[PDB]
Amino acid sequence: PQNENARAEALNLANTDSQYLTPTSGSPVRGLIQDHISAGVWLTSKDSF
Amino acid sequence: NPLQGVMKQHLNPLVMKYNNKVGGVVLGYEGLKILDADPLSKEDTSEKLIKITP
Amino acid sequence: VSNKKIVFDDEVSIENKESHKELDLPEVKEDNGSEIVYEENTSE
Amino acid sequence: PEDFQQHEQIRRKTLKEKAIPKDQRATTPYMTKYERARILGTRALQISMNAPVFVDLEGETDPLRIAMKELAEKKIPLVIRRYLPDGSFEDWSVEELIVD
Amino acid sequence: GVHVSYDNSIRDADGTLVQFMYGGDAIDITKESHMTQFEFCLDNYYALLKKYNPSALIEHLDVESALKYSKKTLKYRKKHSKEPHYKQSVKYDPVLAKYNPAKYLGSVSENFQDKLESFLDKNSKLFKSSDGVNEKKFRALMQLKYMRSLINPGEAVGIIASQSVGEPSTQMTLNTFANVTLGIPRLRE
Amino acid sequence: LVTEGVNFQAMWDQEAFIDVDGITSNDVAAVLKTYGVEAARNTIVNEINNVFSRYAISVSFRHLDLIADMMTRQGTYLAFNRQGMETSTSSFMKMSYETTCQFLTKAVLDNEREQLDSPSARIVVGKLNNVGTGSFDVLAKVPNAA
Amino acid sequence: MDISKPVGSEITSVDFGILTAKEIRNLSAKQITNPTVLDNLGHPVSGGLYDLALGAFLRNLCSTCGLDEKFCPGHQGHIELPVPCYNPLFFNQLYIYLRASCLFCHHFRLKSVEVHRYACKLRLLQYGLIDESYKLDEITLSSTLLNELKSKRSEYVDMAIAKALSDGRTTERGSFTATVNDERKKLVHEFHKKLLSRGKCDNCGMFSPKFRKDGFTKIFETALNEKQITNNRVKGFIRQDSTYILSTEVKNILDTVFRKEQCVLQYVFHSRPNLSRKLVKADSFFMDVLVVPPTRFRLPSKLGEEVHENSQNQLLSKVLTTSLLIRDLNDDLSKLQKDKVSLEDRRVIFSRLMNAFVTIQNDVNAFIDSTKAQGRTSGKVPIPGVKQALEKKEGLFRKHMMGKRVNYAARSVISPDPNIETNEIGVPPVFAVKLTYPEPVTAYNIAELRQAVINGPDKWPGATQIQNE
Amino acid sequence: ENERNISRLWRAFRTVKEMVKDRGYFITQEEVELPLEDFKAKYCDSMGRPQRKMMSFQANPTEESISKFPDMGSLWVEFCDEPSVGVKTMKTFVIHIQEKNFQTGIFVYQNNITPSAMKLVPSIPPATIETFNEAALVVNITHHELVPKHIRLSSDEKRELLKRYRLKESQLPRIQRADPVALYLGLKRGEVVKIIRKSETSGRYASYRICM
Amino acid sequence: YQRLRHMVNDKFQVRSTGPVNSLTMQPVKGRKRHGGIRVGEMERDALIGHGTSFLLQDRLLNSSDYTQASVCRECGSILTTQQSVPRIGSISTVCCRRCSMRFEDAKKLIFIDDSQIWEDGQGNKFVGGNETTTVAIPFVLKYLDSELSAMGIRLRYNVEPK
Ligand SMILES: [Zn+2]
Ligand SMILES: [Zn+2]
Ligand SMILES: [Zn+2]
Repeated sequence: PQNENARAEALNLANTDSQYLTPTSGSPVRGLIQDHISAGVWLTSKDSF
Repeated sequence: NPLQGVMKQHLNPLVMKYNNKVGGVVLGYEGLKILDADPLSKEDTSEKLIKITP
Repeated sequence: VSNKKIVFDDEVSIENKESHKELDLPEVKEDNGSEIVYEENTSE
Repeated sequence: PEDFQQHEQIRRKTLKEKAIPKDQRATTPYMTKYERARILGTRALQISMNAPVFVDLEGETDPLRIAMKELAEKKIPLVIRRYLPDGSFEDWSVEELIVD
Repeated sequence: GVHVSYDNSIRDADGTLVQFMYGGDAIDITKESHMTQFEFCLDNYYALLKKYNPSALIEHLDVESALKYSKKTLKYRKKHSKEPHYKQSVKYDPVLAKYNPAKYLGSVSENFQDKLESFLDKNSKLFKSSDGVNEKKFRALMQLKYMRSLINPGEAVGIIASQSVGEPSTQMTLNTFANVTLGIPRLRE
Repeated sequence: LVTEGVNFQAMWDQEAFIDVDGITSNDVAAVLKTYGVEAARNTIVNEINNVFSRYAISVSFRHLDLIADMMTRQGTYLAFNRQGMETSTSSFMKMSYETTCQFLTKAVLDNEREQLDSPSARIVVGKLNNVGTGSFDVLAKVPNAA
Repeated sequence: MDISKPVGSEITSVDFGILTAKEIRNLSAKQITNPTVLDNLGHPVSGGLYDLALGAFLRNLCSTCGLDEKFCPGHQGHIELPVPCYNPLFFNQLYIYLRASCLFCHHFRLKSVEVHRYACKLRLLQYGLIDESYKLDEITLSSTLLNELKSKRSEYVDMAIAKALSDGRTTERGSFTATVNDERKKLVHEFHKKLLSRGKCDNCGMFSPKFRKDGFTKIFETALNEKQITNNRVKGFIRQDSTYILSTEVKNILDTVFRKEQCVLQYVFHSRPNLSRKLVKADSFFMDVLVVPPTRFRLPSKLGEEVHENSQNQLLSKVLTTSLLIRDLNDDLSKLQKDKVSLEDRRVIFSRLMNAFVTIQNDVNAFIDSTKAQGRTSGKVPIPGVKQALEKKEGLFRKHMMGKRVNYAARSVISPDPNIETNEIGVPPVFAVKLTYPEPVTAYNIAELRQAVINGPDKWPGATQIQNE
Repeated sequence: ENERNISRLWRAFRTVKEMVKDRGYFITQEEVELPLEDFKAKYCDSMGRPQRKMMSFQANPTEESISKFPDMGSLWVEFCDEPSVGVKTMKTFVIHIQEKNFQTGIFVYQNNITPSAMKLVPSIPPATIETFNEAALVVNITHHELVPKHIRLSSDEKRELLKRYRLKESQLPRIQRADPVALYLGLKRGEVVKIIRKSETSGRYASYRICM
Repeated sequence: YQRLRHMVNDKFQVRSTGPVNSLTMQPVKGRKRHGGIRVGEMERDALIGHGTSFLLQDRLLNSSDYTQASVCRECGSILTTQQSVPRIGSISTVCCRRCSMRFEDAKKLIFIDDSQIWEDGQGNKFVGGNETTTVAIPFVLKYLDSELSAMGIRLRYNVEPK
């Protein structure tokens, strides 16, 4: 985008962080997957020091 | 400085040139007034609205 | 008319097609930085 | 010449008929997410072309960031004109709207 | 061009009024998740109070009018509770019909009003084993939450509804194995 | 109980076995004819919701209500096809949907004015959109104006 | 688009209408008359389709404004059609009114009283007065009664509009919503159905011969049937106080009908009140001239190295030849003395005239809507007319207005990266160096932009150019 | 075996009373809830067959109605005894309506109104006339779960609605003049109905439609 | 392990500006010739759905076929204006061919001011047609208007201020 009005809109209205919940049902669309889930189960285990 | 700006941008350049609309040479000008875009204000006040281009 | 038009269209079609056959097309750039392309076909 | 005067009087009259006076305002006292973005962009545009700035830059070079700063201190001299669907409108100053 | 207007109604671009209020309740779907998550809001009360900052709005909101009207209607709606829907009292329209949810604290959907009051009613326990949060204060905060979950004037709800039906329907391109018409064919019918 | 086929009046005679006040249908147009537009509206909402519920897809009734209110805006059962579209006040929007020269021919013969309110029309003429950030005007407060 | 070139004037609405041959002639930069486009040295033929009055072409300067191929916006010219043609876009509507006409009393064959009832309703709908248009139908208290009925309906419409204007409900510009537009469209449909549904004229009682068409815009007139010729001469005393039919005959018939039935037509052809006060004319359905669009919209193409003529020019030159040819038929036609002109020569002259009209009408059709043109030299495949240009594939509107190819963008295969933020995008330098942004220079950023300009086009973060004041 | 037929007539009668009450006229609650037996008692001969002519009745506006709708006239309901409706019977009915000065006539026919007689419907302004078939009154559609409560607005209520939303009449959502509920409430063009919906989202929710 | 051949013309592309198409003045299709990337109908709807009217304006106007063009405020056309051709020393002005009289015809019907006459390149003199300004339109609008006038159809743009 090529002018500050369009900048402001892309950073405040259509920006990724503005779109955590979907408008379909109002639920999350962004999260971590694969390695990151497996990693979490391990890092947050009681056995972890 | 809106009055200053209207003067330096538009009016001053008209001085001592022929102008097609008044059908003569413009010698000069008096009593410049901005029309407030807020139609509810008094012709008095020195705070006025000017609509900005999209 | 229609019968005369046949002959007249033929010789004009031939004439016009040959004229264009050795035409020379000159580049036109905008202030933008933009060549203007002579093509009649948005083939997208 | 006589009738341009008339034309102007009609324009100005209908404009006044459309304006909803301050104390009869009825829309949300909150700044909308749309109003915010445009206010920022537009004020940023004016900053980029040497509008007098009402806040300390403190090294900032992004005019959008300067606007944001101005917004934060409520020093943006802009007014939002909200249109109801019949074309009548309410003027709300940026400073008076609750921002979030 | 169907969008939310500054009067909370939903209009087409030519001014034609399509709905009088977005969900019958003016709520943004993407601000809705925690509106009836009361126990999550009661823990976390203090952070929510910081976030919503009631101090900055006292001068700009009517804090009495809608609450008073709300009680008037809760009475009539209960006094005529068990009688069938066509013999219903219509002396009193819902609060949202009369008071702008953005301006009047307490102007709130009746579902929400009920869900909230039921919670407060059935959970007096949590208002002692709380951090000093009393029943009154929590109602107010939840009411303020509703206010801050409103759809914004300007939203292209029409485009969004279209996408919320078209996009998810791509998951119905195939099928499993009454006897009725299903999936996309039906959606077309 | 569930019937293949629709005939409300016939069912109205079986008052002895069924609660006639709670009979519902698949068929939006049948309901419209017998019970009216509000009933038909509800039937549309439920039917569209039934479509998604079967595939465990969740879609807010807020969208569904709007779609159904739209469809019933003329007191009737209007589809999102040529006929429903044909009513729209915007000739530029119709021109950009289906059959440009037809809608254009219609506009000319009506000596129509495009008021430029639809998103389509404004894109055609290069006008800032009416929705969102285009739904209001911005004005500058300037001092020293007398 | 440049934030330092603001625009003060703003377009607020668009009005649809029809170009008159008078306007066109006045605005035209050149009348085009030569089918031939170039000469042996590749220069524009004067009076031809690349005539320099229509705009700069190749290395030549525009003869109208003097600007070159870059700053010259182009200018329109016109072709003079030697004989009126039906405008193919409107031929169906023309057909409706023609059929509906009474070729004797020159009203529509629908009874005047009914036609007036439609005029009343449509007029009310210009002001959005839907309830009133139904109330209009509620009005009743043989030719003496009818004029009082007409009169009292008329005074109702006036009273309703007056009342509607005094309170909020309308302006002199009308009121136009979807529900209004729906009621309007129904009425016009109902009106047209009723127009064509009449045989004998309800007003003078005569029968007019029936009109039949082509898909190629030709009109035939079927002469009168036996019972009907009998019926017609019985009414002979009261009035006392197949074949191709030329477009000129058709125009004369409609010209008169449009004068007589002007009242109703004034509302059938205007969805809003007609403040302009212009009459509704039959000419609107005909073309006496064709607008030749500016040269920049009709340029040749290069398919690699070979150069191909513009297809719209190929169609226009066919209009041009037929045009010259008819101007010759018209020349020999005047050199006939009627003292040698037979009764049999009457048939042959007509034969030649029908021929001319048909083929000019075909050449016009071919240029505007190739569908309505007779398939050429069985093969070749038709050359697109204007309709087909606007409607090619998804069509101009969808392919170049609702969606566009744009400047300042890039495309690439995507690759995963866990090391950027969830709200970032990792941009390859190959893009970063070619995509620019126009930053205005100020006190607060002069340091930064100095460095960018020093860095140049190829060292990031740099700059590719400077815009001066 | 006319036991059904009588029951169906008893049922259609109930709907008519309910309809007339809903329109604003004074009808007792006990009158609506007339038990099946009492109905035969009052309206059948000693023969078991039902006498339609005895069923016909007059209705006057109530207290609230007179205040809200000053020009609400009196209403007359007719149950034609004849399987088909002659133009003879129609006239007799219409005369009755005009002579004794009623604002509304409701004609409850059994199955056939000759289109000859349908002509006489708008014959006596300012008064208005409505027709209903019996078999379509066996059930009260407004009692249905899917049919929200429609309330007719007064001219004052309508003026206020249009002002509050700055609306032109035709920008409102439409309800067809011949919509089953419109016909039930006797809606004239231009009248606005307030509709109290149950929302899945909100509780009660007021919407409106204009009759065109 | 097997290495799979490329089946696809993968290669990336970027365009700031570059060649435009003659009729629409919109970016040509290309890659190998600096073509633009398409924002089509689906992306239009997305941009409306966000409420981002400036992003929409940036893509479908500003960064595509944005054009400052002359209109006649009087007849509402964008096709009948041209630059005047002035005598040497005088400055060129913007005039409407529809709204002005051929000089002869105007004489043939009070004195006529000097500022009211203009000339073209051929040499014909005109009286009037000086009510012009500039408006910002997508170029493709000019093409559409042009095609429509071929079909005998007139678009009339109402411009403000008058
Ligand atoms: Zn030129
Ligand atoms: Zn006649
Ligand atoms: Zn002009």
